[PDB]
Amino acid sequence: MVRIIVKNVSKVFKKGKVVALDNVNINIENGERFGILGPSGAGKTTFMRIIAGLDVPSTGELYFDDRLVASNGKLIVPPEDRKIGMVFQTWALYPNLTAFENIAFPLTNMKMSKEEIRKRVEEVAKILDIHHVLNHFPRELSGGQQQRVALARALVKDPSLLLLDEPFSNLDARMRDSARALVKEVQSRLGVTLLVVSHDPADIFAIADRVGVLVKGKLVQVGKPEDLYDNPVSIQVASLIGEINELEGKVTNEGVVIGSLRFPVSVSSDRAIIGIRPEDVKLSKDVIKDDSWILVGKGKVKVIGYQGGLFRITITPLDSEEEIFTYSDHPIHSGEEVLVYVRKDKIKVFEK
Repeated sequence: MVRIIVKNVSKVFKKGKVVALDNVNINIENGERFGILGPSGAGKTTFMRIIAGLDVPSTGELYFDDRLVASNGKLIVPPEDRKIGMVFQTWALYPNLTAFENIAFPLTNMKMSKEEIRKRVEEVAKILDIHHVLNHFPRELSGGQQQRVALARALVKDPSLLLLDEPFSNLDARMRDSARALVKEVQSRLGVTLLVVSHDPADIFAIADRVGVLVKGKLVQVGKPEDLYDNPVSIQVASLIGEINELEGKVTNEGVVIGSLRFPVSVSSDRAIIGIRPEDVKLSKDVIKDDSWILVGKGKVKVIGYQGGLFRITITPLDSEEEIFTYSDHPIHSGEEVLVYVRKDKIKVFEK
């Protein structure tokens, strides 16, 4: 319901010495679910605070539709005038207000009578299915209920933009899937534009349709999650979006050579980085007659681990110390030589 134009946005701290965000350009479309993925300190919360209007770009401009909301150190349109709903790191509910009072809070100075407030709150509470615990204080609410109350509070003024800052923390864990589904259900019901920032790729895969990856304040890649996953711009982005094996080798004619292993790819460099995800490696004692799998050579199991009912097998190429791990329900033991197969079109290669 709102289009966000982020234009040449930068943010500095410490008198210009620290650049938290560097020349960020993004156009987020109306109703798009957009995610930002990056490691702690990449500048995620800074970006979010700027979209929220809690801070401003040091240089550059920010537009909501055609409205200039912030510009070069100046807050033009404040948070309360931006039609935003916010769910941050916690459900930051007021501990001493009932769920009803929490949801009613943002309507305090909206020129609404008591009955008008009551009706809006109950209506939103019913849609989020917490109408029945409106008299509970937050502490008496389950995790699922708290989420719903915090969302209700964020949606009580009918925003066109929902902002989520690491809403599924390292808390939850067995409840994260439910919370993700709720967010998505809410977004599709309302058509709101949505921005979620997180360091966890799982949040992004579950919610975002397009994702930007932030590294040290710079947006290094933007695309669909599947696109970052299969076609990462660098090994750092490759590993941020999911598990991957990183190997160093020599660019020798017929591919990249790493000990007894040869990868049918190349780069205009002397040495190269090979990225190959665990699901794209298969170990075998005999030939694989499959045009999907490609033989890259022989290897030897270095060590084996086990978890989630699955074996984690680590091999190295002959005469090499570089390791490749992969998962299987079939264990192969230390010292055993094997054939290493990979999905041809799944090999990633970068200049060293």
